[PDB]
Amino acid sequence: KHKILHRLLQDS
Amino acid sequence: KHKILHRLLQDS
Amino acid sequence: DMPVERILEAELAVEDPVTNICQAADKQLFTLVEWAKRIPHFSELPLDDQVILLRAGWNELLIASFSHRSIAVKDGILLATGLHVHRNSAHSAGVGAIFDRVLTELVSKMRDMQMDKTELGCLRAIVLFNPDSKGLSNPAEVEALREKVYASLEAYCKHKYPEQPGRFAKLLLRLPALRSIGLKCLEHLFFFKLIGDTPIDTFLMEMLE
Amino acid sequence: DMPVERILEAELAVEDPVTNICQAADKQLFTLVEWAKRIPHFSELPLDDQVILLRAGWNELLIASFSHRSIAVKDGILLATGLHVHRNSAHSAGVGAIFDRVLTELVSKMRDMQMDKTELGCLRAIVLFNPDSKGLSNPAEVEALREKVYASLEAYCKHKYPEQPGRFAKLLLRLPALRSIGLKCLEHLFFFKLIGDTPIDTFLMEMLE
Ligand SMILES: O=C(O)CCc1nc(-c2ccccc2)c(-c2cc(C(F)(F)F)cc(C(F)(F)F)c2)o1
Ligand SMILES: O=C(O)CCc1nc(-c2ccccc2)c(-c2cc(C(F)(F)F)cc(C(F)(F)F)c2)o1
Repeated sequence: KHKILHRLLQDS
Repeated sequence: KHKILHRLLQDS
Repeated sequence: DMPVERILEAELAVEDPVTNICQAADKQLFTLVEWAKRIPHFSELPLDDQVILLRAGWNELLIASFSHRSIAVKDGILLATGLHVHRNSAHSAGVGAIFDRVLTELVSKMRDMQMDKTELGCLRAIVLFNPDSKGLSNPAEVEALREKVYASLEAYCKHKYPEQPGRFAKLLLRLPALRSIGLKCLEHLFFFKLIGDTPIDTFLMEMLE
Repeated sequence: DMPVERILEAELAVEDPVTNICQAADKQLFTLVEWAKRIPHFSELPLDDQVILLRAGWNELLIASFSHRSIAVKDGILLATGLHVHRNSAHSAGVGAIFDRVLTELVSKMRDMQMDKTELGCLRAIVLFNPDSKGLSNPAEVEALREKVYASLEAYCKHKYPEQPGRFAKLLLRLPALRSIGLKCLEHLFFFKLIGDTPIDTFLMEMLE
């Protein structure tokens, strides 16, 4: 459940 | 080298 | 055919941070429908085209509203639920970049020119009457309606702020930023939905499917 | 300070389908720089801001040009290299959706209103002078320059087409479509680059890194 990390990686 | 298939799948 | 008075009356009628944002979006999707129903001539379009116009527009329409609502706020947005998202909350939740684009391109630009609610309503009505929306049975008609909103909006601007001949152009030229920001916001919501880190309520879910 | 005559003179000065498109883009990136250097006051901005303005804008600027070039074409775009991409070529290469958005939202809208080259030049100059571009040393200045282009453009429209009071608004209201389409086109090029199915020449490569 690594919310912030997943969000920051997915982004472009 | 499946150009058209890859292009049509990547798209949103 | 398109009085700015009716458009204003439509704005006035309807008056994890990412969880709060998603709850507020869902809540405002219901309000959005009522708003649209009070924009002159919208409820007269075919049901299919009403659905297309709101499916093409809802994201830009919600962003225009919460941006204008947030004028009176330092480094935050006011949600329809009465909660604020502060810069640091947004950044801490991993939506800093889009939150900063919202403040710099919309909120601070609305505040700096003192965009009024008639002007907001018009911009939102222009957005609603989007003739590029795919599958419209009669795009010409939607374009006519858009032409009448912006005709009304220019007249309002010329009368109300005669000292600012550039005001009309300046309002129109927030619509590219609204388009980009709307698309970026969709992309975030698709990602939230996909990884399913956050509750996405039924109406918001439907707008993304 | 911002004569439409100089902007026109700038347009006139610079006059696998996906491989051909990518070659044409690269070729036009060089032309784009020369064009920008002939827009009044651009070459006076700090070098850093010139770079930011062109990095923020090149995609919308290339799309505005090839769309306007393609006015005289049935169901195709004219590339700067003298090649056409026909609807069916674009669809067959897997870029049908974006090609259709280009024809419906830009080319046919430019053709239908007979957008002239002065009007194209102005819209491109408005795009160039984008005050939302990140890292500008002086955004106020870029915004002033944008205000002067659109001031000039309205005056031109009022004088040249006095019978069309909505023309100015109509030109401005192709800029949201240009923004969306520009972003979609970037997304395709990033994908081409990533899978590396197609040659991407050095200047186009640089604009994507
Ligand atoms: O309270 C309201 O009127 C609606 C609230 C709302 N409504 C929205 C909204 C925006 C686009 C589509 C649907 C909802 C968003 C939204 C805002 C941000 C922020 F960065 F500004 F904080 C980010 C995001 C997102 F994560 F999606 F990037 C959303 O917030
Ligand atoms: O010849 C010129 O002036 C530039 C040619 C050009 N210049 C561009 C262009 C567009 C955006 C950024 C860079 C180049 C594109 C472009 C066009 C399409 C099309 F669908 F309209 F056919 C698609 C794409 C893309 F694959 F990227 F989706 C590109 O084409």
